[PDB]
Amino acid sequence: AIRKKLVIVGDGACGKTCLLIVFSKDQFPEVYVPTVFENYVADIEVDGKQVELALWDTAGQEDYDRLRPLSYPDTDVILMCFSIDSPDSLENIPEKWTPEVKHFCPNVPIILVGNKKDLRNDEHTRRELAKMKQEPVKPEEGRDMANRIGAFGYMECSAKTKDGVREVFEMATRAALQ
Amino acid sequence: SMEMDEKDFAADSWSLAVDSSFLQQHKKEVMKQQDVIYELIQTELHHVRTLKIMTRLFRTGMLEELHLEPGVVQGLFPCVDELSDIHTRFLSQLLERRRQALCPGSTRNFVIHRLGDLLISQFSGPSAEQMCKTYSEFCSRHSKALKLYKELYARDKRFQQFIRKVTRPAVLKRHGVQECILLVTQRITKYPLLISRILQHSHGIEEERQDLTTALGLVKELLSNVDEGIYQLEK
Ligand SMILES: CC(=O)Nc1cccc2cc[nH]c12
Repeated sequence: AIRKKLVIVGDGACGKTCLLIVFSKDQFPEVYVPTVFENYVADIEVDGKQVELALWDTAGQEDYDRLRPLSYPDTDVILMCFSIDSPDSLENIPEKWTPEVKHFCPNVPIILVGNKKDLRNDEHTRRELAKMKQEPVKPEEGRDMANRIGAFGYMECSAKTKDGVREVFEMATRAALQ
Repeated sequence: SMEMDEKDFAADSWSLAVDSSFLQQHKKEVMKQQDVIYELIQTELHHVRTLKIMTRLFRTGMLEELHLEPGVVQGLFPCVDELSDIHTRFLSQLLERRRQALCPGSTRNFVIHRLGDLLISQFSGPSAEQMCKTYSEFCSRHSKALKLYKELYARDKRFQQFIRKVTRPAVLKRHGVQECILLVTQRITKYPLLISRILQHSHGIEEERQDLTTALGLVKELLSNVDEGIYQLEK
């Protein structure tokens, strides 16, 4: 088993902590959803290859520009997260997170991940967004953003229903192996 | 870590740690507050355990088994004794606050009503100045500790065999040398997340809401100070 390091980046409300928790437990917590994620080393077998995937979160470091890059050394794959119920978090991807990840992690593949894809069918989400002249992120907007920033690929998931979560992490493992 | 505290913090939440007949006696708002307080102590116990692996297993193990150049071990584990002192003291106060709150006849049923006062004390005065100074030093030496570790692992067979040996148990899976360093660096930015969610569920007693709001402002002032005092050292 080879050792690979994954770092998840994105705005505070992008659901990155929830995505790591649901993957590491292989379950959406039924009694309590933890506030924080420490680290985790997943035993993953993708396309016949066994890999140890150490998982890291950047939550809490969004305001500390000198502390935050200390999470980047030796990263093999970056998950760049945005929330489908938040078009403003998608707009911050090319001008804030992408130049930072390219400077500190040159030649590291980035997977652009659209989180909370369940909220694209939420009536409360669609109503709250319409009051600010907005709507949930469409799949083509996510793909066009992933194309614009030169991402390895574009993926969507729902940490709440577990849909697409295993696939994102098996793809990240494959990306880390190239 | 000691079996006593490991068992008191083995459950996934406060609602699962206490007896269900005790849980049934409390309002949902109290349970929500207590679950987040339990997570703060549980992660503080884990952070102190991480610092003990760095000082007793890694640092001391290298001093007693290897023939490393003087000052090399210090460069791999900067400020670990100072950090271990700061956090073992804070953990002791958190565990004592829980112990005083236990019901008679019980080693698991408790409700912590006052945490803000404890948090203001840790994040103000001399203790805050010692955390600011120690984290500004630690995080400035972070990159050099990693580079030095990678240099020794690839060039020294004895260092490689020492590392492979002391990190072989399953309990150390997510606790290698580089993992311990990043776990320590990331700890300070977890506090505002934990305190803000405790504050979200502590509006019942106005004194407590005010104390938690002050504690949150102090942790953020500390974080901004540590962030401003950092500059990576290069070897
Ligand atoms: C920004 C980014 O994703 N860069 C990158 C690095 C290494 C491989 C790939 C494959 C697509 N993109 C790659």
